[PDB]
Amino acid sequence: SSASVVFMRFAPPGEETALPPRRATPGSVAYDLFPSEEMDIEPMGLAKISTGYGIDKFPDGCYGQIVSRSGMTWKNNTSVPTGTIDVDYRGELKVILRNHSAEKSVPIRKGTSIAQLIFLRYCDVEEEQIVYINETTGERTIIDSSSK
Amino acid sequence: SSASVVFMRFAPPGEETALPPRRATPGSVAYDLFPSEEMDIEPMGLAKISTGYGIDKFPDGCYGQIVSRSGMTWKNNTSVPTGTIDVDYRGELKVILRNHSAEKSVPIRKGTSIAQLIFLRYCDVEEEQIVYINETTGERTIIDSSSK
Amino acid sequence: SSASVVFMRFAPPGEETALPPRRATPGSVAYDLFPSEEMDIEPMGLAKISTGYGIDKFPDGCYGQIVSRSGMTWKNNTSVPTGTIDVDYRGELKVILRNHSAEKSVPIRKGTSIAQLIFLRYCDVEEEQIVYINETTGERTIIDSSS
Repeated sequence: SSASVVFMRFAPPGEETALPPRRATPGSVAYDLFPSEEMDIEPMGLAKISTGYGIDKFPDGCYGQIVSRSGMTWKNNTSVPTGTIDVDYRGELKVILRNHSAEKSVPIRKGTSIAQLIFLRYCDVEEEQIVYINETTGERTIIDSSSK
Repeated sequence: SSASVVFMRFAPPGEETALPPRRATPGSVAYDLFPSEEMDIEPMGLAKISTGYGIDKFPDGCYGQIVSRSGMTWKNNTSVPTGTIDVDYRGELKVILRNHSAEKSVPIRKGTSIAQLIFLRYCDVEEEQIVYINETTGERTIIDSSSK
Repeated sequence: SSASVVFMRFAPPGEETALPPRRATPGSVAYDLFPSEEMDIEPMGLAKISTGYGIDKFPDGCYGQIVSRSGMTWKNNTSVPTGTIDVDYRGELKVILRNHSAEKSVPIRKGTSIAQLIFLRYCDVEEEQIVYINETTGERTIIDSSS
């Protein structure tokens, strides 16, 4: 279970949907994400693209980070401004994609990947304290504290 | 100590300050960050927003990465262009926020989160080497090496 | 092996190249990257800057993430829109840098860092399964799986 992922398909079986998150090969860090629908992102535009899938099970100690693909960033003048997926998120992954071109539109197509997903190890903090420190004496005052 | 964090409050107790860093849900991988002061980020503007807090103690094997919130990115046409917090950083966390709108200003308000902070596991490299590969033999030549 | 990195220098010894990747302080989580050549990034421009180095060996369970430098971002109105370095990449690291200024050009200079590189712990997925879950009853149907 330590290195296993379960993706949740939103569309009922039998219905046309996006290509599933596909391992990027050659390579080992990313999954390619695909769009459910086709569109053209206008110059300076910001799009929210549905991928047809959610993460049902994350690998242990990992959350998901949606990142831009190098090719499209350079070729289509794009970026992925946000992409932090919490371990409790059950909804459908949606890629936020910005077109930085003042002249060209970005083609979003069924069989072509729009972004990558990486499973990064993070710390799920168990203990937290908020402290105020006297800048002259070094004396500490606990503001508040909590356990998870 | 392995999963514990200590935040340092810059404002004395009883003084006006930003809401403290806080995880919104039990599935939250990131702490929500809040502004100390209210402002309006002009179109195309880049702001450095004070959060009222610093990190006094990091969890073991982790560093702080400030990332954009999805809501704030989509609703206000924003991005967080930088946010690497080194384990030796002793100052107040400041969020760098870009407003991509050519027409609308971004409202920065006291009770509304501007970004989030993740504690990511990184490798604190102990041994490093620069190598040159001889192009006739394939023989590796150590240029330099260092220990931490 | 667990906490060791090997950088590969592309330029021959004796030839002038970029300053090597280096951590600024003992508290640095990232290596400062430097450019092989000098250039000026025009307003609204997107540049692909060669660093003179590649990663020959990654630390165990790590990949390379190129991220923006704080002073460089705030001072020169820049960003690093991409920077995922897969563990199988042996080529030269190239920093993708966007100039957001509509008026000022960005000076790229030999001794000045353009970005930084972090070695982040990731999961190299061994098993993947795509499943359809009924909302009625939590009944699961494996659509596809791979190892």
